[PDB]
Amino acid sequence: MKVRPSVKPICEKCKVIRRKGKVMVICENPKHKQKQG
Amino acid sequence: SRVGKKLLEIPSDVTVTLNDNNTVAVKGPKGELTRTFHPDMEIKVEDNVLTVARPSDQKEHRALHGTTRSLLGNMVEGVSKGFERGLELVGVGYRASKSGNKLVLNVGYSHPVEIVPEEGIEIEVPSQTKVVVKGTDKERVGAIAANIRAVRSPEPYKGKGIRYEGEVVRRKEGK
Amino acid sequence: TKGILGRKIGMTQVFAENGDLIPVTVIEAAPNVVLQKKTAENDGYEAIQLGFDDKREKLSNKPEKGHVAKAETAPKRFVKELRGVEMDAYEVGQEVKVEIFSAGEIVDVTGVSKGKGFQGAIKRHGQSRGPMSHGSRYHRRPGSMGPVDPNRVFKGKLLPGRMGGEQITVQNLEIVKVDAERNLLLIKGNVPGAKKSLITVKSAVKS
Amino acid sequence: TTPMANASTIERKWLVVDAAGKTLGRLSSEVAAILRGKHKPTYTPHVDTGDHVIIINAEKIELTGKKLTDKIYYRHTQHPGGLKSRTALEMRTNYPEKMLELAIKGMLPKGSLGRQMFKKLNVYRGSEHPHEAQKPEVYELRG
RNA sequence: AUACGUUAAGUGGAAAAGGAUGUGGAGUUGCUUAGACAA
RNA sequence: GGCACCUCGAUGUCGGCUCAUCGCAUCCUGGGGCUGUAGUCGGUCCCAAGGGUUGGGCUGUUCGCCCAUUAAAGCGGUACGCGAGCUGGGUUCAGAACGUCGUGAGACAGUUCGGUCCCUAUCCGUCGCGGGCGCAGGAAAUUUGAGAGGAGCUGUCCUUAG
RNA sequence: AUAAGUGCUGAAAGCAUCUAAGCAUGAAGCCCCCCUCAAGAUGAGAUUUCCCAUUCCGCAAGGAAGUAAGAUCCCUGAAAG
Ligand SMILES: O=C(N[C@H](CO)[C@H](O)c1ccc([N+](=O)[O-])cc1)C(Cl)Cl
Ligand SMILES: [K+]
Ligand SMILES: [K+]
Ligand SMILES: [K+]
Ligand SMILES: [K+]
Ligand SMILES: [K+]
Ligand SMILES: [K+]
Ligand SMILES: [K+]
Ligand SMILES: [Mg+2]
Ligand SMILES: [Mg+2]
Ligand SMILES: [Mg+2]
Ligand SMILES: [Mg+2]
Ligand SMILES: [Mg+2]
Ligand SMILES: [Mg+2]
Ligand SMILES: [Mg+2]
Ligand SMILES: [Mg+2]
Ligand SMILES: [Mg+2]
Ligand SMILES: [Mg+2]
Ligand SMILES: [Mg+2]
Ligand SMILES: [Mg+2]
Ligand SMILES: [Mg+2]
Ligand SMILES: [Mg+2]
Ligand SMILES: [Mg+2]
Ligand SMILES: [Mg+2]
Ligand SMILES: [Zn+2]
Repeated sequence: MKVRPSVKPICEKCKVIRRKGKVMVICENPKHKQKQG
Repeated sequence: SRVGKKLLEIPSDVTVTLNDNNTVAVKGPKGELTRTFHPDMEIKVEDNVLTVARPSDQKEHRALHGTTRSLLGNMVEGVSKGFERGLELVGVGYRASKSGNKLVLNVGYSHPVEIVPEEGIEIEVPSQTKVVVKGTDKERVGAIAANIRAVRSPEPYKGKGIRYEGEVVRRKEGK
Repeated sequence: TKGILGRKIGMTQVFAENGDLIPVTVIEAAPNVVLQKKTAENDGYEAIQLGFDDKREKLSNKPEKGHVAKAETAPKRFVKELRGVEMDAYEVGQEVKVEIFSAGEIVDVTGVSKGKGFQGAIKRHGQSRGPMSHGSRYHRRPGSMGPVDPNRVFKGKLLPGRMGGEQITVQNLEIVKVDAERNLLLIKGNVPGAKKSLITVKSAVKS
Repeated sequence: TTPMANASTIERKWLVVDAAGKTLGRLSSEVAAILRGKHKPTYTPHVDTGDHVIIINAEKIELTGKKLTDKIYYRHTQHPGGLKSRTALEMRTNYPEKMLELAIKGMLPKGSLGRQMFKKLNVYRGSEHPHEAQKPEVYELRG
């Protein structure tokens, strides 16, 4: 998990979602998992 | 809601009863499932076709409409055909065995891991390397299968662990 | 839960079968009597009230005499309740003897610790002294009362005061021997209190 | 010439308020006013002119938003680091009578008379109360 | 209180670059029953 | 550091000792994601403040370096916490001396040796211990627990298994 | 019961998605469990047992006086101080 203010797609397969009023990126690549914080 | 608007054909062998407070009971050859839905949704049964209707195009309703429709479809499919989830034990010395109603997992821990299924769920072990979770409720079949997989989730250097049948485990090269 | 009231006689020692030397406390517990059964209906909780140690009639009063009348016993010096016991096992007037316990059984022992009177912060709270030389005029004092900012001392600044005379439980002591004839428990180790003080011996809560 | 109520003149009714499905604060503000006697034209600031209030079904009080999880009831024991906390959910489940009492106490006058006014409040978890003898009338909240 | 909207953050009741299928109102524009978009 | 707003009819100043208490930006221990994570180790980020977080050599020191440990040897606040609690080595009176500057008296964030640390606690506060009245009769016991405090750490070895 | 985390089922958005509805799991931490104090908890609680309705004024209200159960003064002391 990357916990950072800037959550963005790192690749084309990255998908921005929202859980519990928090912006996140999910991807098949686990390195690209991001949560805004 | 494309999903919500879709019409649900009820098989001849399944009876859907609508009770007070939007509680739907679905009976079929494999058992009975009861579930309460949100009051706003309008669940109609006309000529063996179940239809779901949303009161308004409010965000909540559009979401609820699709969910209610999908859950009712899962209930009808569950009591007729049932739901089955298949797990594959990958590993040297990794074996599953059924002891009465309990699933016993030997997955390279110092002790065997026992899992007791909840009511309405059957665990089959057709081979020492294959476990099949069967049941009527899709959620429960999924929850138990996840419980089993969690005992030793698949690792990436050799893909060893419990996996879903057909699961593409991400693999990393070691040395 | 099991339990009994006794007096602390003192300490001695016992050689075990393997030849180890065990220090023991001797507790004399002449048969306790169930004076009252408290129930969830009447009292709001379940307990038996054990009476121990027959008092002289002169030293008793009319309230005491009437209270022990149902149990059909003499007035008792020490009265204590046990909770978490099986209510159906006991009846009012029933004797509770030392042979409820057996050798090897694990018990908790409650007593009032020995009084030490007014004690300083070194003894009472285990605090360190200041230096005894090197110009020091700080030996057995209790340390800074705290920081400036509050304009007050916080609660729990530990100070001199009356030490001991407090209820103490020592947990997980072993019964070494039960002398039913002499009404004795021999318990491994040491327990709170002066000789002749009231000791409650209960089955261990963590067992 | 302005009349003043006193201990001789004052006559206190007993009122039952059902808390079931009521918003904590909205119920509390009305009850606080009744305990003070603001609904009586003989209202006098320096005496307790109010009515007794029984609250039943205190466990069924409602909170809007995410207040069940997020509203925190703090207290301090006056010992260092002695801040204790309970959520509103924890209060409603385990201490529903305290929850209503805390809401109402904070809306009553502070001081001797305000403390006296609070003594006429009686809050109960379930449907029943033991004040049949006081012959309490039902009171619907105006809202 | 009244009327019509907005907010779901206790935002209201501290704080920026920047980040984001939050949600309301406008407007422009590509493609689409000669079958789009998703599957 | 800037500013000069409280205090010059006095708000004692470094370090140590005694006693802690709080924050979390976490040193250890607990739970995790990612890893250029094979394992054993680690790196990095997330949750977490419950408890824990060493004895010495040198120096007035803080700090730092070093020795030897430790699961770890956290970082900060509290008048750089705490001198009506202690110390008084340093700084910062009067003596003396060196280097240096000054014609000189003298002077020096240069150094050196020596140099008085007062107070019977009124109030709040803190720790103990009594007396009074209350608690719709007067008593003797046994109690429920609203509420409060305490405790909360962790190593190594064997086995699983070479 | 939760945190981070991991999910299950699931639409909004034919798919996907731990979340919107719904259902789980999960920390030395939170609340208990363990130890101690505790009804001045004036919201002064409960249980068991004891005493028992006395004599006077005073129109009553109330006050006064002997006592009951019980306790104390005083005395012998220590396991207490
Ligand atoms: O001068 C004194 N203190 C003053 C207040 O009057 C003040 O507290 C102070 C203390 C130290 C200081 N210094 O170290 O430079 C300056 C002022 C007396 Cl305690 Cl001697
Ligand atoms: K706010
Ligand atoms: K000054
Ligand atoms: K901590
Ligand atoms: K001093
Ligand atoms: K001072
Ligand atoms: K004062
Ligand atoms: K009482
Ligand atoms: Mg970046
Ligand atoms: Mg020392
Ligand atoms: Mg001395
Ligand atoms: Mg203050
Ligand atoms: Mg705010
Ligand atoms: Mg400054
Ligand atoms: Mg100026
Ligand atoms: Mg002055
Ligand atoms: Mg943190
Ligand atoms: Mg200081
Ligand atoms: Mg001081
Ligand atoms: Mg010269
Ligand atoms: Mg100078
Ligand atoms: Mg409590
Ligand atoms: Mg209090
Ligand atoms: Mg009482
Ligand atoms: Zn990606």
